Amino acid sequence: KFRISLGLPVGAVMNCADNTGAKNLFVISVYGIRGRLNRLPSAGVGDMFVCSVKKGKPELRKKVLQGVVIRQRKQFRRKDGTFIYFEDNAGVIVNNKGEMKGSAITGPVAKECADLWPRIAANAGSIA
Amino acid sequence: SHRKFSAPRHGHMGFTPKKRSRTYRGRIKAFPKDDKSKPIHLTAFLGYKAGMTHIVRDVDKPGSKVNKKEVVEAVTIVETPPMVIAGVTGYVDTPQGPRALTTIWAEHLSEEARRRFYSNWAKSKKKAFTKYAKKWQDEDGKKLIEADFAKLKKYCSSIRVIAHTQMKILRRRQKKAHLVEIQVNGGTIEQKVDWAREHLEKQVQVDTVFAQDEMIDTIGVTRGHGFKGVTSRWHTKKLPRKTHKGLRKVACIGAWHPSRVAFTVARAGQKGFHHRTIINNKIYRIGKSALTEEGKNNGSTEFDLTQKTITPMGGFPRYGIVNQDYIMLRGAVLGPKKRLITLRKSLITQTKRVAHEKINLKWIDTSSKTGHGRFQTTAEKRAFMGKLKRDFLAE
RNA sequence: UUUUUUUUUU
RNA sequence: GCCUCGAUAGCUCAGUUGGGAGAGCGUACGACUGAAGAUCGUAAGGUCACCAGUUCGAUCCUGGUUCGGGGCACCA
RNA sequence: GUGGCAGCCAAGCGUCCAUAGCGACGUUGCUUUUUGAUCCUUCGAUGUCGGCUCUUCCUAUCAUUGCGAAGCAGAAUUCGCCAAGCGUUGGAUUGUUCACCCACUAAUAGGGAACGUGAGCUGGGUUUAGACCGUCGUGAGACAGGUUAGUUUUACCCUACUGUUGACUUGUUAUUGCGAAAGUAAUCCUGCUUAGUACGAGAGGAACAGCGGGUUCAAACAUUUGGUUCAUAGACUUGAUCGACAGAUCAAUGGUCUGAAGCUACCAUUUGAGAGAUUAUAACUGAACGCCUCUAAGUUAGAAUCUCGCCUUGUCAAGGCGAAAAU
RNA sequence: UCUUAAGGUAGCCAAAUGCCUCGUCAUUUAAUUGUUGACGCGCAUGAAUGGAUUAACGAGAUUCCUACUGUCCCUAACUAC
RNA sequence: GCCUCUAGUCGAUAGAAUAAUGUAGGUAAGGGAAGUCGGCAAACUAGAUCCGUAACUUCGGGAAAAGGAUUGGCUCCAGUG
RNA sequence: GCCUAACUUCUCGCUCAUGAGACCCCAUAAAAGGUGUUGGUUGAUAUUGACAGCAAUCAACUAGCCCUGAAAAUGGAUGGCGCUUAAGCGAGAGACCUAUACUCC
RNA sequence: GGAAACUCUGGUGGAAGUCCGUAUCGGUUCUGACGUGCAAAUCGAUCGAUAGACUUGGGUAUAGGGGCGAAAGACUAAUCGA
RNA sequence: CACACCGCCCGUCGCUAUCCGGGACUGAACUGAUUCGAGAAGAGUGGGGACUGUGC
Repeated sequence: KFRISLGLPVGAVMNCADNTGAKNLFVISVYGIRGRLNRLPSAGVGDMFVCSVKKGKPELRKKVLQGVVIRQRKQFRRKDGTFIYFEDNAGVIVNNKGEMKGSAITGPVAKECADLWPRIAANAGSIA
Repeated sequence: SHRKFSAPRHGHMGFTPKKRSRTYRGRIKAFPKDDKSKPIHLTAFLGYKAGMTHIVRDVDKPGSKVNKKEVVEAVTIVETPPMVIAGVTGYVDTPQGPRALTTIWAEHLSEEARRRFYSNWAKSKKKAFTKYAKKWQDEDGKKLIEADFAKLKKYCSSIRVIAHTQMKILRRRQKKAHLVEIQVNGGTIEQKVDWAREHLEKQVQVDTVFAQDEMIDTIGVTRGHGFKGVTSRWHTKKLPRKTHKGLRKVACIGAWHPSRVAFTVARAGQKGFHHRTIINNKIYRIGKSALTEEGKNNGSTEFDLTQKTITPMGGFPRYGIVNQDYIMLRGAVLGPKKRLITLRKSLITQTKRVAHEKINLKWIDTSSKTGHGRFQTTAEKRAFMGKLKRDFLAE
């Protein structure tokens, strides 16, 4: 994956775009980040992160889970020189190996995330 | 007491002191190692940073996610009109370093080359090289010049040609030319001296110095910003909003002992206008002068057939029109527009794939860089927008 | 004047 | 982490220069009663937390491991 | 002393086996990041905790480079050597240093610099005067017991440091150069392939080379995307004024929308690398010591170390040293 | 059983009052020396030295949710002086 | 509050320029307290008409609770002496 | 030896340390180690040929110098430079230098 | 509306140490400005009250171990645990 | 009371089982209504007029 602008620092709340029953995803940490002093870990489309459900089914709340970012509002540059962004920040709950807990995704999925995660691409309806 | 949490120091202490460059022209601090076997060639050139644009190219990078795909890349145009060889100088090794042995100037020096020796050329009598010129047509002067050539051939281990830019052909305000010593690589010392002598008073084109898809270095002075505080000069963390006496500062500038401020602490001062040497800038195109038939359409490619020159719609902002030969470098170049850039051949033996990658331009943007350009040519603009009240009243 | 208790089933 | 204290039968507690592992509850049986409960008697309950050492001889004394319980632990 | 750290002998542990790794009973040291002891300096005053910010230094080495040893068949792990070049994070509670937990990570090493750093900040704590509670006191009042509110002054001087001019001396004016000396920079990781190979009961599970990318750091730059608008640029609009329309003005930038230019963002883009001598170590030849032996003489390979290159400065007092032009 | 003039009653509580202490359990959080609710042999709570509540009110002390945001990630630009 | 009429003022040492630091104003992509002892500071809310309004309560309040819709110009219609 | 007035003066040894050592108080070092080298002690074997391989040797001790034990924070201290048949360590010899001391004026 | 007790609805009225807010009186936070100041206590924004236990002029009374105090040892002419 | 007063019998406390209540937590879940905001699709109307019959 090429570098893209990150727009979801720790503490962000994104929509849960799958059918697991969760409605919110609160970014706790981002995988692969060894930051610097006073720098918030940030995530962009196609990034796995540690999250917790703030609103949703009680069985999914009050516990630490993993999610993957599928859409972001922060515009990012593709290698063809285009600048693209979505209407909302969205993510999907996954396990530690990339398997998606749910089975369907509402809305499009970024090409950057689809290329990295085959299962998410499979469950996605549209790919943007 | 140790600092609680570690953090790298702010800035590179090997680029200090952050002072204004001693000279406006970039100084070549090192030339490529000379290999006697290769053909005689120049190792540097002088150009002007005209402006930036972006291009579309097909990428040939096996294993990459953009293999056989089209990508958009930013490029910089450096106008490089041919230079004139005005002299020959050589250097002899001594226990304290190389030392210039002698300099032989061409018989006829251009007025703009001679201007460089002046601060008030217009007010002066323009007597520079007047007596030297006569030596070329004198019995004793010819003997002295021949002896100087013999000395260069016999004692020197490095040969440089003094070259100067030509300023009249640009049709701009400045007329004083820039002189520069460029080392000659290839062939023995005798061959180098003969080659320089033949090329005295002659023009050298940039395409004879640089090839396409070649990595070069840019030497010059960066863009100036004047006196600046630490937050901008060194990029230190801003202090809290509640700070009395200012927050764009460094809180602690040293410990009690040593009882002095160290040179490694961030302080306010000059920012920008620093001498720099950036290496590994890839050449994407060497375009010919737009005033010649070959360069009549130096802004088009093999796949974009529109007849257009490199100059964008409305000219290069704050620079002018690029009508001479130019080099299209990839990415950013130091200095502002109009800045004089010294191009140097790479000292490194390039081995990475990017060095040998072949660049294939598919399209070059020539839309106006003032505002948000919507058209690539004035003809296209007029064709799209139709006919205006001005044209109606012209009819 | 003081005077509390009495295992389970049969 | 440091000062320590203790570890004994299914459970709870005694005990020793160091020279025997006791008591109770609990368990099995017997007596008693029409039959039980209760009560009595017997049988009983243990690697003395584990290891190494010192001793003629250690459950006890010294060191270590485990388990726990009580306390101590900037600063101006 | 206490705290911390490191050794010596081996009784034992380690299935057997004192020394892989430990090491009791004893015993020798080192350090001043603990706390004590003292009272030497300061009471015509050295601003007394912590955090924030920012440098540099030390290693008693957590990670990374090169290695040796295992109770080393490999993710992993342990011991040790040369090694401080370079990193050693985001948070919840607490004033907290500590502590504890959540998460990521190559790793979440320990410390110093007047317990670094208040004319750098803050003022949460401590640490006056107001006030409350508990205990104590006949009482005024006391309490390293708890609680709430409580003014943080001055640099224009010298030096240091940061940048900026710049004279005199080698005649003067410019031009073009050399390198002395000083600075110096890169860092860690992985997706694919190696390979489910090596390996061999399996379970499991690697590496070097190659390709593509990224983290932290650094130096630039504005073509594109983004931000900034007294460009007082264009449009609109509330209230009021100029008799009305039109044109405009004022409301300390009247307000809303768009907004070039310039400046600017890992919020866009570009660039970041080579030798030499060698350390530990592994070896060659080879005695001493007629055998052995990497060592004694002599030889090899050898690293995030060191020196140099590349890169920045180069008003340099044997007034640092050249070429060349006109005088 | 010793003992007082009486031996803390009704209530309330780790409280602005609890040292041990960051008490134990539950609640709030991904994570809590914080909040709230419980427990109470309470170093040292307690009844006009007033106890327990309490609508409305508060430039009073504290915790949380939402909205909001340059407080911050991480800084940038502009104006007046 | 903002603009204006009568009346009164242009008195605040001036000029050039717009570096750093500052004091005072104005904005900021994505996130939204992760900053900090602590949401300190800033931002958010607001006028008027219609609708709707909880626990609790000393029955008076809470209450502008919470929370929705509308709002300009022009041409008309109707009502109110 | 030069800073520094006075010898690179004379004799015999010991020491090589990948920063050795270098002069009262005094400006730290130990237990424990070395098949580095130099001397000694004791006990053995050896020319009726000692050990090694298909003409002296072996073993255990001892004590001089050197080495390991020996880690700290601004860059730094035998006083500095430097010194290696020394300009170091030990035993000595000639001469020489130098006080406000001693003799004389 | 009701058998009664009394209840309900719409108006009128204009109470309160009621509320928002201007003049005014204070002086919460910024721990803002300044801190050899405009100033020996001021300046800006933000704030408390605003028909009463209200804010105020003048005349009068209380004088130092005394006064006066909705109580801070506060004030008593920049002086107050005398 | 009738096992006949050596009768019968009541509460607290302690053990076990079981059912229920209160209860901080703006606790949680399911489901139905209503206001408001957005709003697919069809149908009505006003335009439109690709295409093709003779200005319509």
